[PDB]
Parts: sequence; structure tokens; C-alpha cells
Amino acid sequence: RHKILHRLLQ
Amino acid sequence: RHKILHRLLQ
Amino acid sequence: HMLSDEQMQIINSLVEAHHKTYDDSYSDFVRFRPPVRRLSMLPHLADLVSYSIQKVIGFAKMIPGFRDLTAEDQIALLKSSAIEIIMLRSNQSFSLEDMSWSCGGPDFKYCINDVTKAGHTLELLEPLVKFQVGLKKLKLHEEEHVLLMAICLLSPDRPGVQDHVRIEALQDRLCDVLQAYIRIQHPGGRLLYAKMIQKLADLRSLNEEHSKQYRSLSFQPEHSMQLTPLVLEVFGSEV
Amino acid sequence: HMLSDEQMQIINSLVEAHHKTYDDSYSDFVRFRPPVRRLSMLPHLADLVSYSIQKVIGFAKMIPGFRDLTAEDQIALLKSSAIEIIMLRSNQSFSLEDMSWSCGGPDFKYCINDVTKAGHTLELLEPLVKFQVGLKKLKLHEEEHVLLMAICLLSPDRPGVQDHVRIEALQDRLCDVLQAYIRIQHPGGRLLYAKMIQKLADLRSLNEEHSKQYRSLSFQPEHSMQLTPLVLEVFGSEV
Ligand SMILES: C=C1/C(=C\C=C2/CCC[C@]3(C)[C@@H](C(CCCC(C)(C)O)CCCC(C)(C)O)CC[C@@H]23)C[C@@H](O)C[C@@H]1O
Ligand SMILES: C=C1/C(=C\C=C2/CCC[C@]3(C)[C@@H](C(CCCC(C)(C)O)CCCC(C)(C)O)CC[C@@H]23)C[C@@H](O)C[C@@H]1O
Repeated sequence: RHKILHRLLQ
Repeated sequence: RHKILHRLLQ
Repeated sequence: HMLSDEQMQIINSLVEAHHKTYDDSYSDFVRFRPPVRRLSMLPHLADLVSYSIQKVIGFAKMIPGFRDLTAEDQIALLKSSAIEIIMLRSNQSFSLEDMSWSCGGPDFKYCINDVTKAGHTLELLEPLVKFQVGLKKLKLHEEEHVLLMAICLLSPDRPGVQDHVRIEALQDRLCDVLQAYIRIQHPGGRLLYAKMIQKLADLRSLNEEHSKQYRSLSFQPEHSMQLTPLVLEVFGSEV
Repeated sequence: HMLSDEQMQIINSLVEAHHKTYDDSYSDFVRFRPPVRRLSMLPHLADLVSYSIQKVIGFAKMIPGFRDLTAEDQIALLKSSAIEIIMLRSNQSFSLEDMSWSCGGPDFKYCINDVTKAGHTLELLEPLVKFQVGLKKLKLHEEEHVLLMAICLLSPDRPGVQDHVRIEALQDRLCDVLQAYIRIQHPGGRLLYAKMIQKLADLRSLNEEHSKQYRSLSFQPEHSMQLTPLVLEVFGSEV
């Protein structure tokens, strides 16, 4: 999923 | 799974 | 008319437990991520809570009869009762003079507002203070305070709980020691017991209010990344 | 014999990017969990790395052509190249005088030993210093340093990568600007380019050594609970 990494890449 | 919580309860 | 050994030995274990897991100097707080007064307090308070959970797990492990439960039931009780155990123990640092938790210089003096900078409002932060005050005023003995935390931790009424019959007996043994104690060792405390049990019902509500607010916060990845693995795991639903 | 606009504009973007995501004062380090000299440095260094990852993601987002890739390929490149980007940028704080990263008073002066108190040995910690020295000695220009990080981030050879054909072209555009630059703006640097590329091959090795050591550490819950969600997620395998 990569919840965090997704939000960070905007 | 509760990896952390398991190790802590010893 | 007089406590028996098994009871007395129950009180000795619980008191020693709380002592081995609660520091009145709050010295480890400098190890946390520094406080900051956009969810600026979130990093510090997450460490505060995560820290406390490790403590609660330490206290629990020593509650008589707890290690006998199954890993699963231990985990179910901790997860559900955790937040409440933290509110009960926090009362030790609560200060009626300033309506805040005083754990150090202006730095570690958490007042109702610093919690807001951690993702919480006042509509729900008001009952916490309302609860910390009534509890404080009960001027509990360390024995009753420690018991109450043990009684609260063994509440059979927890989602996820299997052996709700045994957990139920344990809590009853504890409730009995609390009653005998208050009766023989606590002069003037005739209504007390009933007042203490009422405090658990309040914890349920505060517990449900936290779940909701925490749920929103944990759902937003920009915020959850501020939490610690232990918190994410204890308050998480992946049971 | 002279750089063109698109190239010059590539260098302007990268340099501004590194500037907007790298502080030479290291002021935010006080926000981390304090260092402590049983994996005592683990809490501080986890915050250091987690912090740096947010920075690398910030730099990456501004690498020209990167936002055009798919969320998936962006994530695949970050995850695999992350640790290396951190070693490249860390060189800025490396000090040949003391063979350590100097980011503040004795507190934030990370030397080879403080990393050991974070779950790493010396057998594998030796190549890192060996690498930080050779890189330092290359006295790169900010333009070449910044390029190298961008070139390293666009390495098509990353497990998880889909569009390895485009990512490949981008890296080539960057490698060309680095060569032209070194050729026209870097006097005496005839061998340089080739020395810089060699540094990427080394990063691969250091990258593989970290994976292994981190894997062990992340597997032990008493340690992983010290890591941060972002680290757990970036270095984790749940791709
Ligand atoms: C911890 C301890 C201390 C204080 C407790 C506090 C002050 C800060 C905010 C807390 C931690 C309350 C918070 C929970 C915040 C956590 C999080 C992850 C940000 O949702 C409140 C939630 C309850 C209501 C209903 C108000 O929303 C519960 C008890 C409060 C200090 C010391 O006594 C040790 C004790 O061990
Ligand atoms: C971060 C930054 C800085 C220094 C870098 C360091 C010193 C501490 C330890 C690090 C972070 C190395 C570690 C990775 C440790 C992380 C963890 C989770 C504990 O596995 C090394 C792994 C590499 C070898 C092969 C040596 O095992 C890589 C670069 C080293 C400071 C500043 O320059 C910003 C930069 O942005």
C-alpha cells in the first residue's frame, strides 16, 4: 500500500 | 499479528 | 473485618508493580521527541503515550492471574483497556491548582491546550479534565489507585475477549480486595467504592471518544507517520 | 563546448532543490529523539534517517522528469535508491579531519562508533567511511554533487521498476549534463566523471549491506519499535 510514501509524493 | 505487543508480553 | 493473606499479597504485588513502572520524577521524558507549543505536540505526546503503554504492559504482566491468560486475551485486554489505564495513572501528575499534568518545568507541564496541538478538540478534552478532577478529589490511597487500574484492566467487556468467564472472576477477586480494603483501612470512605466503579464507566466514554478522534488522525498518513509503531499497533484494528 | 539551456535549466532546478531540502546548520536535529552514547543510538539515528527520507522525497519530487513517472515507479525508485541518496548527501557533513559526520556540538557529531550503538558493526561500517573519504576527496562542485544524486535516483536497475526504458532515458540526460559540465566548467577533472560513476557501484554494495543488517534489526520487534513508520515503510518489503 505505502500509505505514507504516497501522501508524501503528494 | 501484533509483532511488538507479543514480544513485550515476553 | 480483616484482610487475609492472599488479599494482602495481592496488594503488595500491585503496589510494587506500579512502583517498578511509574517514576514520580518523569526523568525519561527528555528522551521523547521534544514538545513544541499544525499538530506540533503530536510528536512529543505520541512518545509520551507509547512510553506509557510499555509501562502499562509492564504493570499488567505483574497483575496476579494475568500471565495465566492466553497471549490473545492478554493482548485483547491491553489494547482495549490501554488508553484508560493511561488516564488513570496520569491522574498522579494531574494538578488541581492549574488543571494540568505537571511533569516538569513549563516544558513537561501538559495543559488542556497542548493536547489540542496533538489532534484533539475541547468538546472531548473537557470530559478528561472533568474526570481528572473528580478522580483526584477522591484522594485515593496508592492501594486503591493501583487496584482500580487492575480492576479496569480486567474488564471482561472488551471487544476481542475470549475467556470472558475467567477474566471475570479475576476482576471480582480484585473488586473484593478493593472493598475490604476501603472498608477496613479507609476511614470515611463508605460511598467511595461505588464512586470508583462509576469512574470506570466514564473511562468507557472517554475511551470511545479517543477511538474516534484517533481513528481520523491515524487515517491521515501525514499524521500517522508521527505516531510510533507501538501506538499504531495498540490502537490499530488489525487484531 | 558550451552548455545549452535545457541543461542549464536542469542544473538550476537540481541546485535549488538541494537547497530547499538540505540545511547546513542541521537545526531540526534537536527535534529528533536525543542521542545517547543496547542500541542506544537507534532512537536518534532512526529519526535522522526518517527525516532525511522526507528530504530525499522532497528533492526527488523536483528532479526534472520524475513527477512524470507513475506513483508506483516513483515509489520503486525512492525505496531502492533512498539509502544511497542519504549516504551521498551525508558526505556534505562528513569531516576528513575526524572521519565523522559533524552536525553539531559533540552531540550531533556522529562518528563510526555511534552508528554501532544503532545495530551496525564495523566490518560493514568500514566501507561507508572508505566511501565518504574517496567521495569527499573528489571535491565535487555543488552542481556535480546534486547531479550525482539525481543520476543515482534514476538508476533503472531497481527491483520493482516498471518503465525501465523511460527512467533509463532520464538518467542519460542527467549523465550528459554531468559530463558536459565537468568538461566545460570543471578544470582538471578529466578522469572525474568515471570516478563518480564508480561511486554509484559502491553505493549498490553499501546498499546491499544495509538491507541485510536492517533486515535482522527490523525482524526483532524490540528494535523495530524504535524505528519510525516512514523508515519501516521505505525499507520494508510490502511493495
Ligand atoms: C501519559 C501520562 C501523563 C499524562 C497524560 C495526559 C497528558 C497529555 C495527553 C493524554 C496522553 C490524554 C490523550 C491521549 C492522546 C494520544 C493520541 C495518540 C494523540 O491520540 C487523550 C484522549 C482522551 C480524550 C477523550 C480527551 O480525547 C490521555 C491522558 C493525557 C504523564 C505521567 O503522569 C505518565 C502518564 O502515563
Ligand atoms: C542522514 C544524514 C547525516 C549523516 C549520515 C550518517 C551518520 C549516522 C548513520 C548513517 C544514517 C548511515 C547508516 C544507516 C542507518 C540506519 C538504520 C535504520 C539504523 O539502519 C548506515 C548503513 C550503511 C552500512 C553499509 C555502513 O551498514 C548512512 C549515512 C550515515 C547528517 C546530515 O548530513 C544529513 C544527512 O541526510
